[PDB]
Parts: sequence; structure tokens; C-alpha cells
Amino acid sequence: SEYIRVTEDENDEPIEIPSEDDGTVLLSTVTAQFPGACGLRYRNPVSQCMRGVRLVEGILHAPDAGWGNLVYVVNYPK
Repeated sequence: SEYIRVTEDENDEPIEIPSEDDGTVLLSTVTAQFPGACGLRYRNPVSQCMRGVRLVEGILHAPDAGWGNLVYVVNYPK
């Protein structure tokens, strides 16, 4: 039951969005601040490549380590 930081552009200051009590994040929780959003990715700090977040059935799941304080960048389609 944390907040994760989410942004639509890595330079922009992110906003915190609430997780579920189980540590997941609903896609709907994201799309209420980022309408259109279809997913998330984040900059892996060890490789500096982008890394996708798992989404199954409208539910986002944390990286194995947890969400931490990383900045999650929203994906949009097309």
C-alpha cells in the first residue's frame, strides 16, 4: 500500500499514484491521471535501458525488487 511515481516524460516531475493493498497498481489508477495510458516502463538503473512493467488484466505488477522510488513512464498506444 505505497505510492509509485509516474510521469509521461522522464524530464517532467512525476506524480505519485496509489497502489492497491496488495502492492499492485491498477491501470485505471494510472489512466485517471493519464488518460489513454496503456502501460508503464522505467529506466533500469543498472543498464540505463528501458524496462517494461507487467500488466495482466488491467493490473500492473511491481518489478521483483518492488516499485521503490523509481520513476515509471507511462506508455501510450499507436
